[PDB]
Amino acid sequence: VLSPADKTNVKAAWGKVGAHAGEYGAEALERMFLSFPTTKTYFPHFDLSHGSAQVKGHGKKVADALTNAVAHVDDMPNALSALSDLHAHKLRVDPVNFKLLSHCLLVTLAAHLPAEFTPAVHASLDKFLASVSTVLTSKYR
Amino acid sequence: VLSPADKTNVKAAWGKVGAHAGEYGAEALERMFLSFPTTKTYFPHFDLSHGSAQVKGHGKKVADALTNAVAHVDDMPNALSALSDLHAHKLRVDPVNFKLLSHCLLVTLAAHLPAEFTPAVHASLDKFLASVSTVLTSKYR
Amino acid sequence: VHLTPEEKSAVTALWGKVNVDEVGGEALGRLLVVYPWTQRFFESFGDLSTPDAVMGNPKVKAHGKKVLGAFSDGLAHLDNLKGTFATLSELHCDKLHVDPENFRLLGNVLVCVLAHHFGKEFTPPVQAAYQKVVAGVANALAHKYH
Amino acid sequence: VHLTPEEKSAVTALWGKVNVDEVGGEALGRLLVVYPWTQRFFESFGDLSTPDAVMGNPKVKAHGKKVLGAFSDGLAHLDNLKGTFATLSELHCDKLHVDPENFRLLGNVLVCVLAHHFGKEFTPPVQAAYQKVVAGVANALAHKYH
Ligand code: HEM
Ligand code: HEM
Ligand code: HEM
Ligand code: HEM
Ligand SMILES: *Cc1ccc([C@@H]2CCCCO2)o1
Ligand SMILES: *Cc1ccc([C@@H]2CCCCO2)o1
Repeated sequence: VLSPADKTNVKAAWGKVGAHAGEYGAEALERMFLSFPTTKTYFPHFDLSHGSAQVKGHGKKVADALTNAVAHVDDMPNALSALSDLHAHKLRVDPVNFKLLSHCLLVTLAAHLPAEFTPAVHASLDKFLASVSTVLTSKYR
Repeated sequence: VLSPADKTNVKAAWGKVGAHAGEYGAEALERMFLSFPTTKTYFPHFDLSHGSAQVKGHGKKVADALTNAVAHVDDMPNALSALSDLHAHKLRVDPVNFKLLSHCLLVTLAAHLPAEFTPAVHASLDKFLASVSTVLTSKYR
Repeated sequence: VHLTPEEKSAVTALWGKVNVDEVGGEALGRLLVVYPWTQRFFESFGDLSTPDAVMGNPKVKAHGKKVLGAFSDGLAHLDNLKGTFATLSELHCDKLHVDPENFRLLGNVLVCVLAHHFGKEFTPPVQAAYQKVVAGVANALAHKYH
Repeated sequence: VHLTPEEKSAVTALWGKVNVDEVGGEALGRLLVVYPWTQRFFESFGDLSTPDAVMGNPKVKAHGKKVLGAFSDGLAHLDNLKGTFATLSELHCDKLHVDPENFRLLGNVLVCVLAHHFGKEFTPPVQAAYQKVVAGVANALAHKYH
């Protein structure tokens, strides 16, 4: 459960992504695919080579979804319903993979935004990503 | 995230607990302490002997809180604020222990209410107890 | 993979009354229902789209029977769980890439099913003995991850 | 764990630049901040009441330095992590009863701290190499459970 401080920490730190949305999201996926090869089995139809255009464009959709979640942090089940239908109903992604991608998003933020990634902000971003992960893996309609 | 069917299932099954709340609460605590003895260290000054009046009284506190959570299934962070204060801020309970007690509550319910403990209701009760555990282990002020 | 002498006697006595034809399918079915991502590992099994479809699926019942046979094999060799499950560990870890948390989940689903069938007979001491069994099975199935 | 010779060189190069006075205390500190229940294992460390207090706590910094030294020792013995960590595993499992999921959390917090310190030098391939190390260490620390 996000505190009022959690929400303002996430808004400040994620707001620094800006035009780097596709870059950072792509990098987070690339980190995930290289570090945890089993995650690749959800993307068999993808070109997953490095610098793949498909991975980069997908990285942008991931980032933009997170931006939308930051903006709807108080009604994420409502705002993320389409993504829950995809990841929970249709893809049946094992929740462990959401922990792996969440970790890789934190690593990417730490590597690019060292001034933002303080210990309290690290804790809020972790809870935020856990909350997004819970919505996308629950069948609630 | 709880679906409407989840809320319907939880309310109907927990409704059947009724006057047995303290009894089932105490049973679930004793199943936890015996099955997972490390959980006893959160209660260093308790009488945890079998049938102890203290565990009886505590099980009643647990069960009543769950009844309260069932009544506020759409308002659980507000409703459970004081319990989050206790379990997350002060006691700092490791979330693995909430999984253990949640499993022992399901075991207790299945042992006592077989007709009610259908696969769908089992699934809904699991999500509900996961939701309760999330609230109680998060610092959201 | 180490119960007390008394815990072994308790698990053995209870398991003699377990319906070997039903409990496995019930446990596998509830796994697929309660933890729905696990359905992804069973694409070929047919209709898994509703609880009733899962629990009534003959391929689910049949496979659950094989699962429960493997638990029986472990219960007959409680001090050598690693060796009893070594081949299944290769299958589940090297080949299928099942995350070991799912082993723990199925173990606890089985405990719920035992509780469901036996009621008050599934006492807290009996449960605690079985928690050691299913933890040991899950650890053994995960041995190729270790 | 098996690093390629390319991965081994990249890991070793980066680890040689690690500030051994700070990196370990930052990883342990972040563990206690991001996963507050882990503070229950450190009652005698004094003030853990706020993030600034945790990170600046001299007992946290000193103990984090020991942690980092355990990772350095693992790095120097990738071919026998179980032997290198047998004493520590006995300590963490049989005595402290640390849940093994927390071993993995700390390893990944360490990864975040390396990312934080080295920025773009902590490339995805460098991270993948380090993920093999921390998983190896976490597994070795958990061995006495297995
Ligand atoms: C923070 C967590 C996540 C977010 C915000 C997220 C967001 C998204 C978005 C926005 C899409 C595109 C939907 C569309 O526009 O049609 C998508 C698709 C997809 N996601 Fe994720 N996702 C997350 C976690 C995961 C994880 C952990 C996995 C598996 C390891 C995964 C597997 C997939 C797959 C396979 C697709 C479909 C790709 C395709 O065929 O087009 N997702 N996700
Ligand atoms: C469904 C999950 C849980 C519920 C509903 C719950 C509810 C409660 C309630 C109502 C109280 C009494 C509060 C008061 O007297 O003001 C309490 C106290 C307490 N709980 Fe829980 N709790 C849960 C999980 C856990 C777990 C898993 C642990 C540890 C393994 C735990 C450890 C404690 C402790 C140490 C106390 C204080 C006992 C004392 O010293 O008086 N709780 N909880
Ligand atoms: C934890 C206790 C478990 C036991 C004792 C067990 C036992 C078994 C057994 C005996 C087989 C048949 C192997 C053969 O005949 O060659 C099997 C196959 C299989 N298991 Fe499990 N298993 C367990 C957990 C799991 C879990 C948690 C999952 C996934 C969530 C899983 C996924 C599978 C799959 C996909 C197969 C192959 C099914 C097929 O024929 O397509 N297992 N398991
Ligand atoms: C996963 C990698 C870990 C490594 C490499 C590691 C390393 C170490 C080392 C070198 C020591 C000192 C041993 C001694 O002084 O004899 C130690 C002690 C300790 N560790 Fe860890 N540790 C890890 C995980 C954890 C975790 C996750 C926790 C708890 C959440 C924990 C709790 C403790 C405690 C309580 C002590 C004793 C501190 C004291 O002296 O009071 N450890 N660890
Ligand atoms: C702290 C926390 C974990 C999960 C959540 C919920 C999930 C459902 C949507 C809103 O946040 O909060
Ligand atoms: C499915 C799910 C996990 C946690 C939740 C939230 C927690 C906070 C408020 C009530 O449900 O839902």
